[PDB]
Parts: sequence; structure tokens; C-alpha cells
Amino acid sequence: RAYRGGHLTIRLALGGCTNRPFYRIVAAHSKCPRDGRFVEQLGSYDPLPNSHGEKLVALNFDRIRHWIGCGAHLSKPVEKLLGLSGFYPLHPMMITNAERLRRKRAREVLLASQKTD
Amino acid sequence: MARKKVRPRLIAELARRVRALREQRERPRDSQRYALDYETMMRPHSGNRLPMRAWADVRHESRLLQLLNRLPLFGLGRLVTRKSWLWQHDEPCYWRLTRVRPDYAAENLDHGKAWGILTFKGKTESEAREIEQVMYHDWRLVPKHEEEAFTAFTLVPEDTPLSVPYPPLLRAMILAQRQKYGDTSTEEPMLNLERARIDPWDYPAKLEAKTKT
Amino acid sequence: AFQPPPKPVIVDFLSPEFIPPRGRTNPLKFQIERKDMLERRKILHIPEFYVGSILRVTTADPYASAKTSQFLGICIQRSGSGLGATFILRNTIEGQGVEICFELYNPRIQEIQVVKLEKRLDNSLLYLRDALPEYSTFDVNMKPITQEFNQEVPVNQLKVKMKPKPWSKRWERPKFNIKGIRFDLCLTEEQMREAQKWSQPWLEFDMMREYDTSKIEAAIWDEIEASKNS
Amino acid sequence: CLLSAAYVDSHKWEARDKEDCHLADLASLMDKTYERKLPVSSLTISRFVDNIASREDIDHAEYYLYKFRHSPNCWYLRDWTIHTWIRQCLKYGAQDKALYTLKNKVQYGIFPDNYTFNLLMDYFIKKENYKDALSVVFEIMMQEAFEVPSTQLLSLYVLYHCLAEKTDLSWEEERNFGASLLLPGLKQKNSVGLSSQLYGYALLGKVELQQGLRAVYCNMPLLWQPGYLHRALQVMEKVASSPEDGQLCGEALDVLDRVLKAVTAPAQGTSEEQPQEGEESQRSEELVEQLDVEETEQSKLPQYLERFEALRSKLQALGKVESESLLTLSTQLAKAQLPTCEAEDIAVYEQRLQQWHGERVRLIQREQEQRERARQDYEARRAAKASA
Ligand SMILES: [Mg+2]
Ligand SMILES: [Mg+2]
Ligand SMILES: [Mg+2]
Repeated sequence: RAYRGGHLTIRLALGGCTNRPFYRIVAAHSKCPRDGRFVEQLGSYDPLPNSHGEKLVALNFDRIRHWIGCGAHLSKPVEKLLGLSGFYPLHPMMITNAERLRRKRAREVLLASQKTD
Repeated sequence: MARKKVRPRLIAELARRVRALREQRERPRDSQRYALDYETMMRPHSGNRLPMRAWADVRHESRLLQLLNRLPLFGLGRLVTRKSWLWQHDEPCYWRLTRVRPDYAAENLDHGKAWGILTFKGKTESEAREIEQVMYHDWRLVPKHEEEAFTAFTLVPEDTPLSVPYPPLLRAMILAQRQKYGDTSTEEPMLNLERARIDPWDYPAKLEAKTKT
Repeated sequence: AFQPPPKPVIVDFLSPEFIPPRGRTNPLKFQIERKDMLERRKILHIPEFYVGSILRVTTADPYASAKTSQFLGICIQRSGSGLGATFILRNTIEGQGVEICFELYNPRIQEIQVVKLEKRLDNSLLYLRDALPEYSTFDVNMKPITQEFNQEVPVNQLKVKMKPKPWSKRWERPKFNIKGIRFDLCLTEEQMREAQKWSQPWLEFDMMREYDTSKIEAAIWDEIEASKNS
Repeated sequence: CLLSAAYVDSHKWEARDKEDCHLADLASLMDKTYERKLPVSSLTISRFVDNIASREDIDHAEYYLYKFRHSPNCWYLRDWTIHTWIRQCLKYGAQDKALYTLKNKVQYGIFPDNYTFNLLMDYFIKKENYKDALSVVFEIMMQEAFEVPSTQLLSLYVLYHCLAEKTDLSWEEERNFGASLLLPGLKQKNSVGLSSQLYGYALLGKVELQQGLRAVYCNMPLLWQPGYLHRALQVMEKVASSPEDGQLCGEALDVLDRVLKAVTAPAQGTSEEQPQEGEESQRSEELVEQLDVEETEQSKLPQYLERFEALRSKLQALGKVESESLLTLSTQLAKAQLPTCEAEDIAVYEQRLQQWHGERVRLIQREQEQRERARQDYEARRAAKASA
């Protein structure tokens, strides 16, 4: 449909089943709905692990770099997945969340030690 | 799209002219547009409430036009700074005012639009830019006896590296791409940052229309 | 709070009600009525206004939301002698023309304000009922217009369009003597010739039906000056 | 006041009025322009103030002052119009309206950054205007027009008033009297300027030490840096190169500063118990301007006292510029240089009046040519009315 503006965004369309998420890493307009019209599909993301304990993420790097060069914006989960894959540097939000998790583990260990004596 | 039975609508076109005329004839003047109620922090014109973090500076500081009104020629060649710049940036950041048009509708004469030259972090721009955020209650003026002292800035070269290592996956991609063609050079690839320089969020932007070249 | 410097300066009527009627009423009644109307004018400021001017009148209305009621309109006519003088104000509000006949010396009037002092080509414009609504429509919230004394109350020479026949009165008859109506676009030559059969040319030269009031006006002006000096 | 003796104004002022004006038509015309909301020139407002006849005309010119410059042509106010208006005010009142229009300094905003600043003070001294001329120095300091040789002229009067000042200064007084010596007083040739700077810094530091840092630059044209006692000490330290100082009034005021800072430390309920307005209102709106390791001046009192005691001994040991009184020393110095500055200001005033007169006729010619071309266009269109 016609839009007054908007920008191309490579995001995740949550297309799946109840209690079973499944994201399609797709490049679409910013003003379109999440499961609406899109430009070109790039990859897939499975949040839940499979029988092998592996989380499958699909990236079409050739199209991803082309669209990013054309001027496609990226979402925070998209940047996180790209940093995990290694095509992009690790997002500092992941680093600060890891630091917070480490501090929480240290606090939990201290509380467990002080609740035992 | 284009049909044989298209009705030549005229009311819709006349409404565009009516709204265009009412936009200019009833244009809200910037004085009452930016008028502020200092008790409830509510704008009488727009009806939006100011941020909680901005409640202190509104009551404890002054805006640009509230201090520029007492100057003889509305600050021709004067240097004006900001509280936020003074706090965050130790390097001098000032605006040299070249022209000011205060709004005549204000009874207290504390609103207007000014242009000038921006010198942020000691870097002097050779172009004239319209002053942004005039209504902000953070502007401060420097005296004449300190005008020369505040401009004292030292040019220290930056220590930012010009090249950075590639991410591991892209580095492997490049290594495989050149290896397939047969380049036996095992030189470390680097990503350039010469054109990656970006301005800080405190750096004001220009308010003039962009010219398409 | 800058001071704004404007203009450099660099460059170098008897009201109709005071006229007594032509009857043989004793002058003592006229003198008493003039004294009473001057006493009333001492409190209520009655400005100078002619037929065709636009006025705003404030009246004491007990049944309104506020005790003051404002009505703005053009003065259709002024008639009466002494304390009972009245003037008719006409204004079209939301397509419905309203005419109100106010009394000059009624105590319920709070303020009379002339927003446009302007004469017209006719001493009594009763034809606004049959005229187009555009000539009777006036903004209630218009601002008063101040004019210089040297303008000598300029007269508005405006030709007024007319609705198709019939009209409220026979405005084409010579007895009305109306010049402000654009008759050439509303009436035909045969109708114009027919209307001339009621003309009475001898009345302009009768020399006896005229009313001379030079001495009466002089005495009234002297009494007004004495009352003002009092 | 000696300037006006050789700067006779009645001879040249009566040679500037060439407008020969009256009331009615231009009164009406400009009231019509502002009924129509149309900006106008300063040429007309100069023309009328050129033909003021009485104080009633001055009050008319004031209500004038108060109903146009809120038009688009606010910045185009000419300089010579200010001089003409000041001269007309001096013709009648000379003492009340000029002070009322300047004390606000933003409400009327004449902004006379010319020799008129010296001329008004010279006329004030004729009646000696003790309380009348005190406020004018504050507004001149705010305007920061200390380019013409008015420094000594204002320093004479502020030192006249400082000797008479025997009271307990309030919050506003400790700010304005302290600020009325740094920006105004900047003479490096004599000891008067250095003594004025030392006196002003000492008084300005009291506000920072007692009330807060923001109040010294909230409205005064001062600096927000916390170092003002250090600025008071650096001018004394400059004695290694400057042989001539005041060494009397600055020392006396620093004695007051040190005793005030020495009595508050042991006795907290004696001098510091003057803040009884509110507690929760101040705690909720408390502002922290300094950092934690910014070396707050409150903990540097032992450093300040030792520096002052060490410097004052050396100043008397080597400098020995201890004068009997600063006012009598400044009186003979300021009046000595007045004949030197009158000869340098007469030529610039004589060229300023010539250039202002040249601009007046240029503006008159612009108006005349605009009117004549408008008449020509109207006549050409009326001869051959061709519209649409
Ligand atoms: Mg479902
Ligand atoms: Mg908003
Ligand atoms: Mg009838």
C-alpha cells in the first residue's frame, strides 16, 4: 500500500505456531505490519532448540550485505544475531547483559554462602 | 487510477486552498507558541509537559533571548555558550552571533531566531548556520574580559586507530575469496575508519533546507 | 519588556430629538423635557451618530446568563421628539434579520458605542428589509473605527441591490425620494414612468409647509451650553 | 565633570535640529500604519525627538517609546536618535526620566554605547546626584561599553560612594558593588585599577562563600568559575612585576573576608543561622554545580589565610605603596588624565556627528525617492488602468 514515508528495515517477522515461535529474517518496509508485505526474504530463526540441542539461524549474507549497502536499517535482535554469527561485531547490549548476569551469579553465590552457616 | 467516469471533485481542492490560507493568516507566533508556565511545566500553546530531567534548568537558568535582550546590538559578534556544553565538554564550545531577529510580538521580548558561526570542541566551521534550540533554558553569556580567555583551546591530535580488525566471519570470507583466486599473500586485512567519523549527540544540526546537487 | 516607540507626529451638531414638533404644544413642556434629557445625558453618554452608522448597545436583561446584553447593528432610522426618541437597529444573525427599536433615554441601556460613524444617501433606509442580506449582515465582534474630525463624517455613496418584486413598500414612488437603490437593474422604463404619476412637484415650492427652526435651535443650543456650564 | 566645560553642548546641539515638525498628519499616519500592522523606520522617531518642545512632549515620546519598537523594524534603531532623545531629556528633566529609562535597561533599552555615558555623568555631577548617579554605573557595567575613556570617570564616582558606604551590605549589594569594579575598572597604568580589581574580587568572593556560586553570574556579567579569591590573590602576586599598588582598601576588605571566614568555622549557630526560610523546598531543588574532587573553596580557607598573610607582609616590605586614602589618590589621578582624554574624544565625537548627519539625509532621500516612484506608478496605472 501507499505510504507517506518509511525506511527499509531488515527485521524478524514472527510467523509461527502457538508456544512455538519461528522468525523469518526478512527485509520489509518500516510502516508495514510485522506479517505483512515484504521485499525479499533472507533467512530463518528457530528460538527453541531441536533434538540435538542446536538453535538454527539462517542468514543469506550475500543479500544482507547488498541491502545494508542499499540502506536497510537493522533491528536490535538482528544485530545480536549477526554479532553471534560473526558477520558483525558483538552488540554492547549483549556484553552489558553478560556482565549483569555475572554480577547476579556472584550475588547469588554470596547469598547462598551466607545462608548456609 | 484513470477512468472515463471520474468525477471532477472541487471541494477537496478548495479545502487545500482554505487550509493553506488559514495556515499563514492564523500562524501561531513563536512567542505564545513557546510560552511556558513555570509552575506546572505545561506549555499553554501545545499542551505538552516538559521532561522531568529538565525541571531544574528551567528554574535555575536562562534562555538565549532572555540574556540577549539587554545587549546594545542584540549581540553582534558576541559569544554564547550552554550549561550542557560547559558540563559535558571541557573544551570550549561557543556560538558567535552574526545576526538576530527577535520576535516583535513578545511583550517581554524574550523570543526570536538567531544565526551565527558554530565552534564546537574548538573546531571552527567556515559556514553560517542557524542557531538551534534557542528556547532552551541553558544558554550563558561570557564577559568581554573573558572573551579572549575562553577561546584559548589547544589542538591535540586524536589517538583513534585508523584501521580495525575485521569480524572473524567476514575475515574468513575475505581470506577464502582471495585464496580461491589464488592470492598467497597472508597479509592481515583491516577495515578503514577514515570516513567512519561521526558527530556527538550534543552537536547541533542545521535548520536550513537541503539543496539537491 | 522593551518599550515600543510609535507615531512621530511630524507634520503641520444638534441631535434630532431636541427639535420640537410642528404642533402648537406649549414651550414649557419642551423646556422641561429638554432639562430632563440633559440630566439623563449627564450620566449616560449619548454619542453622535446618523442614519446608516453602526452601533453597539448594552441593555440590562435580567433573564440572560449575564445581566448585560449586547446588540450590534446599523441604525435604520431615528424618530421621536424629546425624551421619547427611538432608533432602529438591524442586523442579520444566522440568516434571520432582527430589528430592535431602542429608546435613547431608556434607563436600561448601559452603553451606546458607535463602531462606524458614517452617513448614507438616504435619511431613512427602511428598504434594508427588501434589500439583499449582504447589506444587512454585520459582524457582531467587529472593532470600533476611529476617524479624524476633519473628515466631516464622510457619506457612504453605495448603491444597494434589491430583491425581486413585491417589496415591503413602494420604494419607487417619489414620496420616498430614495437615491441609494440601484433602480436601473431592478425596474424597467415603463415602471419608472408609471411611478412618476404620484409625483407632487408643488410640494417642493409650496413655501408654507416648511419648518423653520433657526431661533428654536439657537435657544436650545444656548440652554445646552448653560446646562453644560452648570 | 570637567569634560563638559570644554565639551560645550549648547553650541553644537542647536546645529543638529533640521526637522521643523508638528503634530497632526504624521500622528494620524503612523497610528494608521500600526492599525494596519506595518513596520516603519527610525527616521520618523528621530524626527520627532528632534522637535521636542516640552516635558509633555517628552511623556508623549515615552508612550511612543512604549507602543512601536515591538514592530519588525526593532533592530534598525539609529544611534543618533538615542543622542537626540538624551539631549531632549536633559533639556527638561536631566535627572528623573533618563534614570527611569535606564534602570530597567531592557524595558527602554536606549543602549547609548557612546560618549553619552560620560556626558550624562558629567551633567549629573553638576547637582552631584549622590543617589541618582549610583544606579547608572550598574547599567553601564551591564551594557559593557568600557571602550571610550570612561573608566576613570566611573571609578571616581564609585570611590566617592564607597567611602560613604558604612552599612551592612545585603545579598544584592555584595553582588552589585563587587561587580561594579572589575568590568568598569580596568586601568593598568595607575594603581587605581589594580586596587579596584582587588576590592571587587574580595566582595564578589563573599557571595560565593556565603550564599552560592550561581548567584554571582545569574544576572551579573561575571564568570562561573569558582576561583575568585585566587583572582584576588593573583593581582597581589603580580607585585613582582608591578611596583605600584593600592595596598590599603584591598587589604582592609581582605581582613573583613578573613575574619568572616574565621568566625563561621567555630560558631555554626551564630553567623550561619541566617537561613531559616525553608528546608524541604531547598533540599528538593538543591543544585550541585561543583564536582566531588573540584577542590571546593570551603576547604581551602587555611590556604587562603596563609597566602594573604604572606603576601601582605611582602607588599609592605618591598612595595611600600601604602597610601593615606584611595579616594584622594584617585581624585588627583582621574582628573589629571581627563584633559588627555578630552582631546582624544573630541575628534571621534566630531566625526560621529558628521556621519550621523550624513546618514540622516541618505534616509530622507530614500524615503523621497520611494514616494516619488510610488506616485509615478500610481499615475501611470491610473492613466491606463489595465488589470487582469
Ligand atoms: Mg496463531
Ligand atoms: Mg512532544
Ligand atoms: Mg406590507
